Parts: sequence; structure tokens; C-alpha cells
Amino acid sequence: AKNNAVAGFNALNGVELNLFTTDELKAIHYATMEVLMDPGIQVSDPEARQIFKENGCEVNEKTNVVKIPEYLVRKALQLAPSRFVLWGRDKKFNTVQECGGKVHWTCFGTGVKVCKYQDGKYVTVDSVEKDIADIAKLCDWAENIDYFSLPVSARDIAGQGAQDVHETLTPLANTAKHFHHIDPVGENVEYYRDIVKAYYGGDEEEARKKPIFSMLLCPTSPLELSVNACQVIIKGARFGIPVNVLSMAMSGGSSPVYLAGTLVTHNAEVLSGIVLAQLTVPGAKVWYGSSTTTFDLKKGTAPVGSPELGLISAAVAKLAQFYGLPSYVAGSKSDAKVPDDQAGHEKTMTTLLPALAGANTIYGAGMLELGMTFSMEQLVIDNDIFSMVKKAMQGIPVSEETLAVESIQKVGIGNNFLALKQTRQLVDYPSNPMLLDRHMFGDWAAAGSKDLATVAHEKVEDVLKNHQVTPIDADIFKDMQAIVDKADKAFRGM
Amino acid sequence: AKNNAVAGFNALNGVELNLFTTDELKAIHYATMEVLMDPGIQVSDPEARQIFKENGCEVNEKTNVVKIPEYLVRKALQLAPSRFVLWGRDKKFNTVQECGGKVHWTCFGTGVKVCKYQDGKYVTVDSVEKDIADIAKLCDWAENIDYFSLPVSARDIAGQGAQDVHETLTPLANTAKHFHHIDPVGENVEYYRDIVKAYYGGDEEEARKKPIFSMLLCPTSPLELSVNACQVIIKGARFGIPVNVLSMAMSGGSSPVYLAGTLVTHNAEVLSGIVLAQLTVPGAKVWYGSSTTTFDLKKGTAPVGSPELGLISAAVAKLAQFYGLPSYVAGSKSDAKVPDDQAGHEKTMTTLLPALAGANTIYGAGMLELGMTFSMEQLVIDNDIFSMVKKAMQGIPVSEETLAVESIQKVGIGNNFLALKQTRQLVDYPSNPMLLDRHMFGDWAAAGSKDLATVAHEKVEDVLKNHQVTPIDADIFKDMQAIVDKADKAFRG
Amino acid sequence: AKNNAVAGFNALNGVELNLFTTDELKAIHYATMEVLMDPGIQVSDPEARQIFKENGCEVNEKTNVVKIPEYLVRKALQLAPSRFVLWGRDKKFNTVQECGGKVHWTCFGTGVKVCKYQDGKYVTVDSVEKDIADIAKLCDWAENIDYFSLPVSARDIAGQGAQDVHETLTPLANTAKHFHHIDPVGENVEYYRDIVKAYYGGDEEEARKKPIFSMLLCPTSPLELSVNACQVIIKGARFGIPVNVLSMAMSGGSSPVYLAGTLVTHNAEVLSGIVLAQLTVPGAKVWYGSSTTTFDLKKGTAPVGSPELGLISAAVAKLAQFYGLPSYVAGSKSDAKVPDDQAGHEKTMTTLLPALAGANTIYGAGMLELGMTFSMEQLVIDNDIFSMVKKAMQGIPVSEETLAVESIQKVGIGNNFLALKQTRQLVDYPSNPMLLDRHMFGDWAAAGSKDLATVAHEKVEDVLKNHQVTPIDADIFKDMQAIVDKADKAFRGM
Amino acid sequence: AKNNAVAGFNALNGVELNLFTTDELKAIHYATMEVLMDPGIQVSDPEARQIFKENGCEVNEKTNVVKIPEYLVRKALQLAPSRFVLWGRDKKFNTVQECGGKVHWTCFGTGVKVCKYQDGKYVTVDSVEKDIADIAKLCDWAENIDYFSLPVSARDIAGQGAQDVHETLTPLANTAKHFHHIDPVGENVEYYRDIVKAYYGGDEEEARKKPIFSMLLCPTSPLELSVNACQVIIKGARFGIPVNVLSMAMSGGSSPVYLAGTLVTHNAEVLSGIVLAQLTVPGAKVWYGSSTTTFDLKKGTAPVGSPELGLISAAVAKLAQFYGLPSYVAGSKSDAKVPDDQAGHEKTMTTLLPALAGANTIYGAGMLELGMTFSMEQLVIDNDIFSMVKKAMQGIPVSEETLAVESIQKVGIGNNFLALKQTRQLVDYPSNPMLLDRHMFGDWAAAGSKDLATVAHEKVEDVLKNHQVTPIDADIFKDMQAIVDKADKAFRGM
Ligand code: NA
Ligand code: NA
Ligand code: NA
Ligand code: NA
Repeated sequence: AKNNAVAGFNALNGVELNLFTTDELKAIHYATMEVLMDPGIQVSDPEARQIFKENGCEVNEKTNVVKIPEYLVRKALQLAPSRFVLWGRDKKFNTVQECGGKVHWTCFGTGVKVCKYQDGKYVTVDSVEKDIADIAKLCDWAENIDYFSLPVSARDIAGQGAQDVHETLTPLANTAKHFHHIDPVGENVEYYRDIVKAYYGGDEEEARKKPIFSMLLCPTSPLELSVNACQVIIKGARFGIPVNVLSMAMSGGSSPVYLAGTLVTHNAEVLSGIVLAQLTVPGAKVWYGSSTTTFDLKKGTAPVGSPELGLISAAVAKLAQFYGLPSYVAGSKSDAKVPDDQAGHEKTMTTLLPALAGANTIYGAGMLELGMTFSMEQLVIDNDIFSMVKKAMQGIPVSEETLAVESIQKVGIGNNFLALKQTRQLVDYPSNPMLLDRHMFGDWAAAGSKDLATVAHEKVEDVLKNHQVTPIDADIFKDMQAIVDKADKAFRGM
Repeated sequence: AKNNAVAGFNALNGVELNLFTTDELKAIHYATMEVLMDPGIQVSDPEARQIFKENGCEVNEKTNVVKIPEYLVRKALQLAPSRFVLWGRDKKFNTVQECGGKVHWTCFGTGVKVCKYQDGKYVTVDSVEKDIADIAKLCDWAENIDYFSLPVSARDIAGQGAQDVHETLTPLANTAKHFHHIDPVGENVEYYRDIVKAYYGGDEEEARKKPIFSMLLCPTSPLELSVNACQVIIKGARFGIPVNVLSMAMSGGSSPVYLAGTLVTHNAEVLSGIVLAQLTVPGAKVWYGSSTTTFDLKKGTAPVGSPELGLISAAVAKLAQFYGLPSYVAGSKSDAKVPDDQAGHEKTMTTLLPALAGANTIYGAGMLELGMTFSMEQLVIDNDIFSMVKKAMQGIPVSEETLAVESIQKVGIGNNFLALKQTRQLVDYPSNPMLLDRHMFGDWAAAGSKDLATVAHEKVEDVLKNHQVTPIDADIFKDMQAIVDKADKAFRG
Repeated sequence: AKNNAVAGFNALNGVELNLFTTDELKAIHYATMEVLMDPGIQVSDPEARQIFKENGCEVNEKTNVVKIPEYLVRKALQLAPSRFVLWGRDKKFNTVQECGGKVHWTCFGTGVKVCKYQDGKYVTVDSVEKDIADIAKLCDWAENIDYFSLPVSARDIAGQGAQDVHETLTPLANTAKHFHHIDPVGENVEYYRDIVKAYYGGDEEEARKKPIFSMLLCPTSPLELSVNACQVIIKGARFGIPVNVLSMAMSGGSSPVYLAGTLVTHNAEVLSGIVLAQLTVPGAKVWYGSSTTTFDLKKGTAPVGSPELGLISAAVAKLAQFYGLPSYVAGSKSDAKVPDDQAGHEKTMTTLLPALAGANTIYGAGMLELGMTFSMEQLVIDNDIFSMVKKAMQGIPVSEETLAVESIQKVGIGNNFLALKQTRQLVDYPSNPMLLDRHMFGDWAAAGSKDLATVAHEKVEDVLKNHQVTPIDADIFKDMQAIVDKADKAFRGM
Repeated sequence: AKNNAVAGFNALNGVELNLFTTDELKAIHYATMEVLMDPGIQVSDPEARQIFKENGCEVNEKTNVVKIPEYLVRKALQLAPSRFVLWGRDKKFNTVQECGGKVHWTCFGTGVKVCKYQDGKYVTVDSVEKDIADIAKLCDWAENIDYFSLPVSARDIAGQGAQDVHETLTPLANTAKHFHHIDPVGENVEYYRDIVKAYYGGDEEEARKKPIFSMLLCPTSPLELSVNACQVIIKGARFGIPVNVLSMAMSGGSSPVYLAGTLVTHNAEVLSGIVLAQLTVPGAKVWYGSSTTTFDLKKGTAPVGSPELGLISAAVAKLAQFYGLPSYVAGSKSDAKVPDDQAGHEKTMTTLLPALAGANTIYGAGMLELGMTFSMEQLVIDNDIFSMVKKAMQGIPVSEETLAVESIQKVGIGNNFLALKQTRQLVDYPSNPMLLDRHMFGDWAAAGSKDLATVAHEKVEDVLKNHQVTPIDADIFKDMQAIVDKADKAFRGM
């Protein structure tokens, strides 16, 4: 009968996107190891500078300049786990972060304005702790949004209390998907530790095992570690909070105009963060990350929706895969000041590259205005664009079955597979976009001839008006909120 | 001193995107052959059937089903030139089509409706012959549209005259660039040949030694070769005109719901058309094309701005590089009825994949509404998109200079490169979009707060109102004009 | 949430076995190419010598020695179909023979003796057409036997008529699988053509489009094309019958002691056949075959159960894949004069190697005594072996599901997977040997303490007295049976 | 003239068997570093448990559940040697165990029954310390048996004396080949260390330098480390006694039905044991071993003669080579009760797969009845198979001399090589089995139509009587024999 015995067969599952060779990967490494020694990094916080020294570095106390020897970069890289798991309040939302090409998406972070609908026209308005609750609710419904990252700032809590300890409980409550705090504060890290230890009722061990709060720090480009960042890392490590050491460098700005040199300036900064982490607590969960892009040597902005942002995040991932770490990179971002043709493009352009390259986590969903405004319409739109990607990422499955030769034959010359059994079993196999319109001119017209913004906007309302977000336990919540009030109290007592 | 010597070094220039492995490529191939022997392929054209029979196929004269032996696919593929040049009336538009990754873009083709303006809004009219004379004018200006493919059908010529011969002189007339005729007629291929022999002054050599015109054809899925097709090929071969054998299958409709299967069906049809071409005139200029997409088993239509399409065009571009022929795949399309947020995503998703796979020619620029409308506005957007795509395909160039180690050092800790000499030199290195906005909310708002559609629209006007298209010779034009006239004459006959 | 998106992942399905680098392959080819020009092969038949001569072959008529130019070796290898399919009378037995590693099995062909059981022990007596009938029925049951190949000879028809023609109708009659004739006779090739054509109701189109018969010739080692072999090709190619150009060299005998060298001699012999096949009729179905083995300079016999046999088939298989042709090779062959311990080892040693190598068709199933005797018992035992192989060929399927991390987890430390949901969905996943006894000592002895030999013998009997075979149509059989007679009478007429 | 200058050339020496890609290794790895953290590994022994905690391991003191951080796996591995040597009392038996594909064989261990010749038939009688004596004498002779591994138990010592110590000196005196103790005891490791120090005469460095004693232990599936096992690792590690950290999972019982998943469990277990040994003593010679098999939920037992076992070992050998350590896998085992066809087959299946993948040590020779009985006949047989296995691993040597185009010509069309020089010189080159019969039928019948089993029985007999085992210096044996006494004496003091 038909064969069912085959010899070794080499296959390709999904889509492979190559940006470097080892000889090239290594060069980028060497150049960074050089830069790490001259000039080195400016580590402002003294405690961190202390840890660096103890472990073998060369710290210049008058200029706060540390020189990291490759052997530490090496050692650091051996301590770090190649994988850890982000937890949610609903285990179903858990998300894994592991050295590989297993792609996950998260929303933008962190904007200051919100693109809400006013009198017929969408209006850019200043964000507030409440806007955060709405986004959080929305992203709790968006499937492709694995976990939540602080979308906008609680500006209205500015000089009022612990805005940062605020941007913690709000998210944890308006969603059950893991929370990634983009704006942490080195001195208030204990507050996050507490708020979580609170969720798991006074039990710390549990909050270390099932962490629901992770944070992001930023090496100040070029070649500097802010005191805020040093404490975020150190506290992040010791307590058990995953730490994303993401970078924001700009070709022609804080790093070379060339993409390659830029990567170096980035690698150096991010690697010094990761090093500082493992020297504090070996096995500290870390993220080799980046949001680096290029400086528009003209317009006067940080274009975050251009191929460069895409290529770099793409590359950053490949570098993370090379170092054995999980990647969190900029992706699905746009410089469009509105959800129009451009927006859709730049979003698709900056996400597909990093995804095919295997970015363990791409952030930018729902963002607009080069990271200034956050649009909920743009989000659900992006959240759909990802589904398309996840299909494309399916690439081409070549098997005797998928080849379907008999199938081709049964149908014969000049017929259709419509009736056929197989065709019916694969009704869902094809990509079925939630918001994209695949209708005739009639169907569409006889439905309002609405553009995607509108189609999406109508979706924004619906979700908000009915999505069901698993709420935090009655008492537990008041325990957590306790730490927030204590944080505001502490704060006002200048 | 500084080093200036290096041993063996393996580099990666560009962005390498992979879909298959050899073992898998072979697999696809066998299915394609295993199918080429059963059921086979229906060849309605009796002259074709003879050509096939003449070489060793099993031409069942009563059903027309030809059966092609792998060895004939082997000789076919060893005859078809791996590369051939396209010529625009303007030498500076020449476009090399060669088995490999050298990618090029060409506008969409060929719809029946145009998305133009009216009263503050865009409206869907029905294509005409004055439209083609404009689409051609724009594409002549569009710097990422290497050559011209028929945009929309000159409807005001149906039953009036030879719509095709009209659809030939009009384009060639309104664009120095090359012309790829989407809907040519097998019985009039000689008309075209002559319209060209004219431009060159009755010199059928300069007409061969400089194809300023090429054509397309689509085997009828699944596994059929329409009569018009076989003649477009046979004549195209005989006259020495570049023929593009593009498939039109639809997973879940005319081909297996699966892609691998769909590729087999596509491979089957496209190849046969290639074998038929070669057996006609060894060395005939052919293409391994495809517009194959998936039938939306949930909307009762053919989504062509979907990731499904993207993957198919990209896969075809590989099967193309595999056998050894130039590719022409369906990319940069969208099922969006309006140049909105969707247009971007869809256009980008579908153009990217083939662009990165190495499609030798990607077409669909300007399209909209699954392929019924041609927005002059989207065309320009897509053209600015292609530009961005290009910077992308440059990936990361890792060299001792691009790594800029010394640069990082002269600037050092906490400073900028704005000053740096090297940086002042690379001012035109970073991607610079023509339409895409990258300003602040302020700057942009004080512009009118124009969305890309509106902005892309004002660009069209500017182009149509001021683009100087290199005009055909005065007489030369009147000569060709006649070929169209005589053609229309015979028509009314 | 749970990951459902991954990029470029290279995987290995099944088990891969390598024998050569492309350089060694090419090298072997180069020897072969030169050996064809010097000394060249001896084409005993004039018709073929002519055919060769016409396409540009230096043909010395005084010695019949033909020299083949590389470009012809090339032309032919490009003319031979990469794939063709064997047809059984039951479309549910059809077997695909196509370049690659799609492994298939067939019984041995063809011994002169039959090893049966008489007075308690095993008795090796001479075969008779009846035996052929019994083997045919037996194999029509065995799953792993894709198709049937003339197992033994009708030594009783010897002298009474044309045995080879009887050797055609009997097999085609006792089994509805495909029939591969190991002993065709060049002059009678037409008799086969008709029995088949007869079967199809005279329609030759159907006989050519659905070959129910195929045959194998043999280059005469070292470097000779016997007329018998020449006619089989020329006539096979013309009629439309799959021809198997299989070599039978012997290291230390008709080829060097080394194996690399024996492969050259073989390669030279086999290709010369294909050159003929294609030059006769372009596109003729062909098989790159071998059963070459090493000679045991010590024992004076050419062992066909030695590792060298296995090594050689494996190599030939690869050589076929190199030239783009389907392969037919030895394997699953033993030298032991009875189904004992030796038997099982040699069977495996020679079937395992060629199999993991991708041989398109392994033949030798149910054979004993250096290819002299056919063992009804060893055929079922072997058949089951082919199963344990098909399983082994699955190797390790590594996917998110196979890794089944959750599975290991839900079960947890110090527990059993016994009553776990997934375990019960894979109840039939493991290898389930039909003969090989996998019972405790107890359960076995309480079943007669039967060794594999006897246990087999019993399932042999059951299969014969109980297996049904799709009979050929009454009307048709007499038509074919008539072709047999028109040949027997004509044989006697001398 | 004749060339003797050739540019770069890629060659494949032997046969290569693949199973995973790197992406797939990384995959299997992560799942092990995922499991190694959750659930974790239960360490029964507190002394070892302390060692884990000491080195940053999170111990759940109450449940005894140790969570091993990936970095401890990485560090453990960096410490472990990539090679070490096994010594025999006879310098000529020294066996190297090194990361790579250098294959070696050792007898099965450790059954409790000896298949011996009763009244004309084979009987399964319970073993005794004496059995070990002879089995040791047998193996000593078997050239394809690198070193000896306690095959049967000194059953007649249970509840009478220090059995395991009897299972030490006994093997050691009845063979000069290295002895691997399959079942050592955590509280007697010191007796062994002393006994060895005795052979060398006080010099412990000699005992460290030339270990003539190694020992194995088995983690408890799934995810457990019995008290005894832990002590084995620790003591062996501290004394400089190699230690085989061999796992014994069962697909469908203690590990996922799938093999990928099972391997993951195998990995977690076998690694933890490696991590322990290392943390206890950096540089402790160890083994990444396994005998994990499948479990026919049907037959009611775990068959160690199935293709599953075959694949598993192979898979484990690769993993072993992946991590840089030596392998000790199960192979050359059978489920058959009597040495019949099944034996010879199942043995070649389980032994060939690992030999090819390149197991650094394969063990299962001389075994039958799913690991219950130890056949002395099957032993001499398996050993002779390994010879055929060894030839097979020679694959095809492609070279100017091996291709031998001159030789092919020197002989020419239709003439043999038997008379040729190159042939008479290579008379020893082909595989020459000791028991596999390659005689024609006639010669065989004369020999008395003896199967392989009995011809094997006659060989065992011939060996047990006449093979001489090197005498341990009489005096030294006294010293050694003495320490075994102190082992018994002490034993009765409880
Ligand atoms: Na694939
Ligand atoms: Na590059
Ligand atoms: Na696999
Ligand atoms: Na070799």
C-alpha cells in the first residue's frame, strides 16, 4: 500500500529570517567587549559601583566610570536563566519568555496622551490613572496581547503621591494578564514587592515563584547607568522581579549612524545592565531588550515606525538568541499621528521583521505619534494584525498530507475542492481576521462603507462595555491598596 | 598600526528569508510530476496539443488531456533562459529579470474600476482608456515601479474595437517604461508584435534585441490550458516576446485548502505552460509567475491582502529560484475598499514576504478592493512603501567601518554624533520617506492635520499636473496608431 | 497566554544515516565514468550494441565491447523518470517507487529450495510451482510486504514447458499485490506483456498506465550485459514495464575486496543498463538496483547476511538518491540454514542499514541459506521485524506536544503517567509486535514455552488456511491461462 | 605521472546517525531546565540536600524538593571531565570513556537467573555468587567485552553477609577487566575503596589514578533521588570512583508516552545526579547514562528489546555528546526467553542504533527475559554480533586505493580477483564471524545441522574449561579477601 516508512528528512517549520553569520555576530561582540573597556560605562549609583568592583571591575571613583572585563560579561551570561515565566492573576494568561523564537506581543509603554473620540473627531488628550484602567481592560480582552505593559502615565497623580506605586495597583486590578511596569522607581521597588506579596497573602516565596509584576529600566545612552536604573536592577534581582534591561539609543544621535555600530553601543549598555544584575543575585531573571531606533537627521524626531526600528529589534533578537537570553524589543510602532494608511503600514513593517526574526516579546501595540499618544482603536487593530502574522509565521508545512496529491487527483482536472471532505475539516485552517474587511463592494457598502478606524472604533466601545476582567479578591485588594496609600502618605511627607 | 588584513570571513548581505529545505523542495516537485502524469493537463489548443504530442506526451485526442513526462520538464527548464532584460523606450528604465533575488515592483493589473475623486470624497467609476493614459503617467514617475503592467481595462472599447490593441498603444504611449500586457489576445499577438516593430522603424531585430513589450497569461486552474493561453505562449515564443506564465489557483477552491498542495497545483500548471513555451522555441523568454491565493472559506471571496497570499508568492519565488527561472508574484495587494489603516497592513504584509524571499518582480501596487479598483492614491503610497522596504532589505551590513568602534569612542560617554564628521556625511543614509509623516503633533497639525490618504492624494495631482513623460516620435507614433486603426477595422468586420 | 507563535525552526523527522560526503560521491562517480571508457562494458546482444553505437558509443564489434561516454550516462540519468508507481490488482496495494528515502519491502527472489517443517524438524526440499502459490498467498496477507516478487522457482515445470511464463501467471493469481519477476526470459518478455494486457481486457493503454507486472535483469559482473539482460531492458523499455537493473557483484571476486571499489564496479554495470533503457525508449521506468555483497575469501561462499551486504545496499541507496533514481536493493537477508538466533541478527543487520539509508525497496524477506532457501516462517518473522523498523524510523519527534512539559508536570514528582488522559489517547502509539513475545517468563511457558520459530510457524498455518485473496476474474484467468498454454506448447515445439 | 597532490577534501569516516538538530537539542534542554525548576527534584538524602542549598539551590526542606537553577547545570557541566579512563588489572583491558562516538560494550546487569544446560535443555535457575565467578571468566575472554558489569546477584549471600561486597571481590578476581558494580551500597562505598586500595597495596593515588572499580546508581522515576543513590554519588565522587548516573524511566509509566517528553524526564534526573556529584567534588569522573525504556501498557511490562529502547539510547548518546559527557546506554538487550530468532533480532535492533549514534558504552550482552536471565550462550553470541557491528561502523572508506580503478582494470571484463595480489593481501579485510554460519548447506548438515544456540553452547563450554584468567597476586587477594570478611562480620552485627 502507501508507504509509511521514511528515512531522515530535514524540514523547516515556520519562517527563518537571517540577519547575521557567526563571524558577524562575533564581531559585534568583540567591538562591544572593546567598548566595555574603553571608555566603559558611567555607573552613577554607588552601591552598584561597589558590586562591580568587588567582582573584578575597574571603577574610577572620581568619574563614576566602570570598565567591565569580558570575563565578567561571560560569567554574567552564564548565571542568567535562559528562561522564566510571566504569571498572571488568571494562569490562562501566563506567558513564557525563553531564549528562542517563540514570539509574544505586549502593548505600548509608556505614553502620556490618549486618542479618545470627541465631537466627531478623535482628540489627543492628556493621560490619567483612569485612562490606564480602560487600556488595561481592553488589553485584557485582546488575545494577541499576552501581557500588559504600562500604556500611559497617571499624570494626574503627579506631585500628589506615589504615581509609580499607583501605576502598579491600577494595572494589577484592571486586568489579569501579567504586568510589566515601564516606569519603576528604584526607591519604591519594595512597594511593588509588597503589593505582590499582598496578592499572595503575606507569602513571599509564592510571589517569587509566580511573579505577576516585572519591570523595565533604561541604560542612559550613550554608555551610562542611571541611579534609578541601578536600583531597579539590584532590587529587581534580590527580590525576584524579572528585569528588562532595554535600551534607547539613536543612530546619528547617541550611537553611530550605522546600524552595526549602533548595535554595539546598545549591546554594551544592555550587557552592563545584565552584568550588574547577575553580580547582585546569580540566576536573576533578565531580558536582553531594546527600543533603540534612528534619529531623523532632518524632521527632528525619533522615527519609531521605520524599517530601522524594525531591523534593529530584529537584530537585537538575533543577538539575544546568540547570548542565550529572552528578548523584549520594540515592534508594531508608528509615527503616524492618526489610525490611517501609514499607521497600518509602519505597524506591520516594524512587527513582521522582529517576529520572523523571533522576538520573544514585541511591544508597541496600540501606540501612535512616535510613542506619544495611545489609541484604543489602533490597539485592537494591531491586535488583529498580529493574528495575520501568527498565520504567516506558519510559513509552509510540507508533508505528504499537506502536499495533498490524492486530493488534487480526486478533484481531477477542472473542478473544485468545495464539496470534498478534507476541505470541510479545514474550515478554520485559513486566516480569519477579526477586523479586516474581505467583502464585496456591496456587503461593505450595505454595511456602512466604514474605514477600519470606524470599524475598529465600534469595537473599542463594545469591548469596554462588556468584557469581563477577573477581579482581585475582595479583601486581598484592600491589602494591596493599603501599600498604595502608605506609598502616597510616605510621599506627601516630603 | 590599525589592521588592514583579514582571513576567510562569511558574511550575510541583505535579509535572508527561508521557507523550504532541499528535501522539501524535492517533495513538492515529485507531487508536481506525479500529478503531471495523472490526471495530467487539459490543452484545448490543437496546435499546442500537437507540439506536446510531437515531443512525447500522451495526448488523448478525445479529451485533450496531455500527460507530460518529467524528462520534458527537465529539457524545458534547461532551455528557458535564466535571465533576460526588459526594455523601456527610455534605456534608463531597463529592468533585469534574472533568476535570483534581484527584486523589482510593477503596478497592479488588471482591474475594471478606478478610485478617483468627485465631491470632497473618492468614488468608484468604471475604467476607460483615458484612465490607462494616466495610470501610465503616474507609474512613469513612480520610482519603484520598474516597469508598467496594465492597470485597468479600457471598457469604452469593448465591442467598439480591439480593446487589447488599444490597451497596447495607449500604455506604450503614456510611459517610456516597459509594458507588461496583462490581458492580451492570442489572435492579436501579431498586432502587438507589429505595433512594436513600428517603434523601432520596421526593424524586427531591435524589437527582439529590445523587448519594450511583454505579456501575461494564466493557465486555467485546476490543470487546464485555455486556448487563448496556448496561443499567447506559442506566438510569444515564436515572436520572441517575453511571456509570463502566472497561475491563478485558489486553495479550497481550485487547489487543496493546504498551501503545500496549492503549490503543487500551481507548479503543475505553471510548468506545463513553460514546457509548451520552450518546446515551441527553445530559449523563449519565460517567467514562473503566480497570483495564487486562498479562497476565504468564511466570506465567499478571494482575500488577496491576506498573509496566505504573502506566503504563496514568497514560496513561488523560491520554487522559481529552485528550478532556475525569473519570478513574477502577486505582492503588495489588499482587499481594502479604501486607502485606510487596513490598506497599509495588507499592502505591507503581502509585499514584504516576496520582497524578502527574492521575488524578481512584485505586482499589485495601486490595487484596492480585492482587485476591482486601482486607487492612484494608493499607488503612490505603495511606491513610498516599497522605498521603506528597500532600506529594510539592506538588513545589517557588518564591516569594520559600519561597526564604528572608534566612532563610539571619540564621542565617548554621554554625548552625541550630530557633530561627528562621519555622521554629517551620512545624512542621506537613513530611510527618508516621501509621504510617511515623521513630524511632531504640532508641525503636522499646522499642516492641516492631513492623513496619508489626503496627503498621498495631493501628491497625485502634483504628478499628473507636472510630470513630463518622454513622448514617442511624432511619425513613429502615427505609424503604430495605424496598427491600432487597422486592428479596429478588422474588428468591425 | 500560552505561546502559539514560533519562527524558523529546523527539525529532523525520522532517522538520517550518512555514508558519503558530496566529494566522495563525486569521486566514486568519476571512477565509474572512466571505467566505462576503459575497459568498457561487454554488450553481448547485437541489438543493444547497435543502439549504443548509434548514440555515439565506441563499439568494437570484434569483442562486443562498448565504451560509454559520460554525456550519455548523463543524458539517460536525465531521461529516467524520478518516480513511477507499481500497481497491484487491488489499487489498495499500489506502491510508489520514487527517488528518496520512502522505504518499502518485498519478499526475497528467488530461491531454488523451500525450508518447511516435516517430522518435527525443518526440512529443506526443492521448490515447486505449488510453493510459489503458497508464498504468494502468505505475502498477500503480510502488511509490510508492499509487493510480491517471484520467491521460488517452478522447478517442476522445467522441461514440461516455459517455466518463466508459469512463474508469471501463478504469482499474479495467488496474490493481488504487484508482481516483480526476478527470472524473466528476454525472448519471452512478450508473453508477460500479453498476460497483463489480457488481464486488462486487451486494453494495452491500461496495461501501460497501470503496470501489474515489473521485472528485474542483471548485469553480469564484472562488466558484462548478457543478451538475456539486454532483451529484458530493450523489451521492457519498449513494452512499458518497470525494469530493475540490479547488480550482483562480489567483493574479492568480480570486484575489489574494498567496498568503495565494489561500488564502482556495480555503478558501472548498473548505469550501462539505464543508458540502454533510456536510449531505447526515452523515459523508460528504471530501478537503480544492487544485491552485490562481499565474498568470504575464507569460507569460499559469498555471505549475504554479513554487515558488508547491509553496508553496500545502504551505499547503493544513497547512490540512487545521488542520481535521482528509485532504488531496489538486498537487505533482510540471512545466511543461517534455519530460522535461529543467527537468522534474526543477520536479517536486522542487513535490513536496518539499508532502511535508515532510504533504500526505495528492500528485498529478501523470508529467506535463508545464503539466498538458496525460502522460509515461510522467516517471512512472517521478518514481516513483523519490518514493523519494529518502521517504528525505529520515526526517531524522535520533537515538538511542544511531544516534549509534553505540562504532562510531566501535572503528574509531578514520584507518580505514574498510567491513568493520565494523554496516555490513553496513545494506547496504540507504541510498537506492538505481532510475533515477538514480550511477556513475563510465567505467561510465556504457560503457552508452551514456544520460541519465535514455532510461534511463527503457527501463524503461517493460520494465514494460509484462513487468508482470502481477491481472485482474478474467471473469464480473465482463462484468457491469461491461455497465454500460458500458447507458450508451453510453443516451448515444446522447440 | 601519477598524482599525489590533492586540494581540500571532505570525507566521512564510518557511518553517521543523526536524530536532532541543534534547535531540537536546545528544545529538549529548556524543557529540562523548566522541569528542573518546577516541579523539581526530590532528594531523600539530607547530606546531599545540604550540598544543593549550599550552592544556591532552593531546598524545600519539609518536602525535600530541590529546585536546580539552570546555572548550576551549566557550572556542573563545565566542571565535569569530558573524558576519563577505566582500568583493568590487565593494562591491556583499559577502556577509555570519552565524549564522542568511541563505542564500547559491556555485559548486561544485573539479573537474578542463569540460563544453564539441564537435562538436554536450558533451565532458568536462580543465581549465586559462584555464577558471577564463571560469567566473569567468560566475559574476560570475550574480546568485544571491554569491561565487566555485575551480571547476576550473589543471591546466596542475602541476609548472611555483605552481598554487594561479595559482588565486588568476586568479579575482580574472576576477570582482569574493569568492573562496573551495577548495585553498590551507599554505606559500603568505603569497603570498595578499601578493597581497591588493597589491590594496589595501600597506594590510594594508584587507586585514584587507575580505578579498576566504577559503580552505577539509578535516579527514581520520576524526579527523585533515593538516599542510597545520593550517597553513591557523594562517596564515589569523594573517593575518585567513577559513577554512572543512569536513569530508568518508562514511557507511559513514569515518563510521558512520547519519547521527546521521556527524554526530558531522563535529562532532569540524570542531570541532577551529575550536578550533585560535581558540587560535591569538582572534576568527579561521571557518566550521562540511561536505560530508560518504553512500556507496552499492553504486554504488562517494559520491553528492553523494542525499537523504543533502541531509539532512546541513541537519543541519549547524542544528548550525552551534546553536553560534553560520556554515555552509558542500554543496548544489546532482548525480551525473548530463549535465544531464538527474536533474540538475535531484538539484540541487533537495540545494539545497532546506539552503536551508530555512538554510545560510549553499550550494555546488555548476554541478557534475555526482559533483563531477568543471563544467558552464557547469548553472551558469546551477542559478542560475535558486535564484531559484525564493528565492521558495519567502518562504513565505506572512499579513497584512491579503496576505489581501486587500476585493480578493476588489471582484472578486466569477466575475470575474477581471487587470484589477484591486492586480493590475496586483503584476505583478512572482510567480516569474519566466529559463530555465524556462512558454510553452504552441505557443510552445515555435516556439522550436525546445529543451530546458532547450541554452537554457542559448545563454545561457552569450550571457554569455561580452558580460558585462563590472570591470577590476582595470591598475597594481595588475601588482603582483599580480608576486607570482605570485615564486611560480613560487621553485617552480622545488626
Ligand atoms: Na515548512
Ligand atoms: Na548583513
Ligand atoms: Na525528530
Ligand atoms: Na567513508
